[PDB]
Amino acid sequence: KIEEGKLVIWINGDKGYNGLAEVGKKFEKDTGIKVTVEHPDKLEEKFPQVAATGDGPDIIFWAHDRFGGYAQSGLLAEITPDKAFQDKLYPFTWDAVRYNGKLIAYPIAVEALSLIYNKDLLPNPPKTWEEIPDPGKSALMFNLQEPYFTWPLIAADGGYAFKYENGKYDIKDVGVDNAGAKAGLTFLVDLIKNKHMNADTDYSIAEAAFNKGETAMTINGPWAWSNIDTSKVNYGVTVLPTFKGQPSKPFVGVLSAGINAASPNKELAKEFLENYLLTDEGLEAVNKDKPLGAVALKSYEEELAKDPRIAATMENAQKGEIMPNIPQMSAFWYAVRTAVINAASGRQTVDEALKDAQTRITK
Ligand SMILES: OC[C@H]1O[C@H](O[C@H]2[C@H](O)[C@@H](O)[C@@H](O)O[C@@H]2CO)[C@H](O)[C@@H](O)[C@@H]1O
Repeated sequence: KIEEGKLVIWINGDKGYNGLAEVGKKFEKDTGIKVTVEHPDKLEEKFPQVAATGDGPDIIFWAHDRFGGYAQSGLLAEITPDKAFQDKLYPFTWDAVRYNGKLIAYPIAVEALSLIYNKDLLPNPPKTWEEIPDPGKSALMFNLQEPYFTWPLIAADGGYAFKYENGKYDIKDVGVDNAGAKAGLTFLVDLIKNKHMNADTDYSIAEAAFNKGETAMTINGPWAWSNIDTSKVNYGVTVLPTFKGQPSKPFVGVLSAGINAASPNKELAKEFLENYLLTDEGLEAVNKDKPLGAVALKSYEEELAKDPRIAATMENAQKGEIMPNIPQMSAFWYAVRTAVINAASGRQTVDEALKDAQTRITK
């Protein structure tokens, strides 16, 4: 319903929207242009619905994987920073938001899942996945409803999204049905079957458990840290357990800011991002609300790199793989989500599930 003269930003609920709003207020003072920060439910799936008929927000925040599918539908505007601006952010972060030669977004931060453990309850964290299942429910709790959390275990011994080869992603070469993904999932289902974990554990349940001091371990991102801080739990962040000597390989996501192609405030959006958001102060404001992880801007990243928790995020990142941004990621996530959920709940076996996932992605 139009939108000229003001900015409407969409960012997920788990990130620093109040922090981003302080940035909005700084822009506002100087420019006179109102900045509105919203966090709707399932904005990543809702963007395409609204953006298609020239609606929605001016700017959108999300991990880079969804962006390539957005780019291909003609929903994003081309971002055009000069080469001097480009030199401020790490080159690999620019590579993430590069679709078909064109920059479709500004890189903000690098996110990776880590092992979060209660130091008072468990002073020394388990080095392997196989030493977790012990006698009773005594174990870890993490979101099992979102494929993003169980991925690290599945990829650990061989699973892969899309075969990466010669710069291209073999879309017809999906690897969720090999023996590495089958072992990862069988291990997870065995945890559930042997009752050390519940199949309905979601984000909120898992978070509550750890913040209330009911669980000694959990798996989460840099955005989770704020909640644990206020909860007063003595926690440490470290590397993901190994599975059969192989490190867990988490999917590396780059929080990105894309600009709607229907937005009449294209230059206002551009000015907010380069002059206000992507500065030391800009990123500091958002980081205070809920941590971002490893930031794209070198200057602020250099200060942030000595923090022990960021160090662990990075180690997990370099042992993982950057997510593909192509348009086949959307269907990839539904296939894996359905596969993990079915298998854990007893709808079908590990072999049945994964085969179906493969088949639906390779169609
Ligand atoms: O579970 C699949 C889901 O994974 C990623 O979503 C992450 C997101 O990037 C993180 O920043 C954080 O919000 O949590 C999400 C997990 O619920 C992908 O970005 C997303 O496309 C995909 O659906």
